[PDB]
Amino acid sequence: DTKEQRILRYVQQNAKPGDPQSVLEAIDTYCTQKEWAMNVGDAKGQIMDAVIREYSPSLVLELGAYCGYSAVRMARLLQPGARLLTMEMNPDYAAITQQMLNFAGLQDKVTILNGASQDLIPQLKKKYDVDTLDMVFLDHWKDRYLPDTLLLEKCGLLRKGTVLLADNVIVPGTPDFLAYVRGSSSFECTHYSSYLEYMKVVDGLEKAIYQGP
Ligand SMILES: Cc1ncnc2c1ncn2[C@@H]1O[C@H](/C=C/CNC(=O)c2cc(-c3ccc(F)cc3)cc(O)c2O)[C@@H](O)[C@H]1O
Ligand SMILES: [Cl-]
Ligand SMILES: [Cl-]
Ligand SMILES: [Cl-]
Ligand SMILES: [Cl-]
Ligand SMILES: [Mg+2]
Repeated sequence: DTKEQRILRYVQQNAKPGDPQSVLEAIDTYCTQKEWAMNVGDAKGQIMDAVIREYSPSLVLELGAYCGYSAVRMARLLQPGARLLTMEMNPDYAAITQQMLNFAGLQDKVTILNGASQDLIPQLKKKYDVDTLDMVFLDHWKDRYLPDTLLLEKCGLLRKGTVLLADNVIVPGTPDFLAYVRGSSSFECTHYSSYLEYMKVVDGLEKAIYQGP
């Protein structure tokens, strides 16, 4: 089997069903002790939690679910009735994420869309009845951060106050996105220095709050 299947199996055998905190702990233990994986991790995860708690977003979009770690992290802090949509183009990973969410008992709060973000984002308004997004977590291919930001704005999915939170702005890095949001009068940006998941390597998150056109 694959690393991702091993992680799902480990969660299933080392966490309590319906207990998201135990699911996160199990994944963090697996990835620290057994096999590294590109989950946001606990160091950056704590920053994410602090952000989610500040803004209490009613609708969050996540680009790049992977195994569902960040989806569990975010969805567990959502208020009753609040929703997370997560896009994942790799069907194998989309299946892992759905199963991870089911195990955590968060399946009613999250929808996992199996496709490419550039194909699905234009469908959000008409097919998924989205008006605007309250928050967007960017954690997919790093060269897609800027193009999907620009696509979200073209699609009318951003509103004044929409929070963009971007992983890996240092490693692997997202130089074009970072330069763009920091230079644009349409974003107010904050850098949160942290560490690469499960590693003593500097990384960080960038928060970019959309200010309108
Ligand atoms: C257009 C589109 N649409 C839908 N899903 C999409 C999508 N593009 C990608 N995806 C999905 O998102 C995930 C992939 C995320 C890419 N993340 C990283 O590559 C990543 C890498 C590291 C890393 C750091 C140091 C290293 F030495 C090696 C790797 C750390 C990270 O935290 C990363 O996130 C993966 O699940 C992929 O299918
Ligand atoms: Cl993750
Ligand atoms: Cl990438
Ligand atoms: Cl700024
Ligand atoms: Cl960590
Ligand atoms: Mg990442």
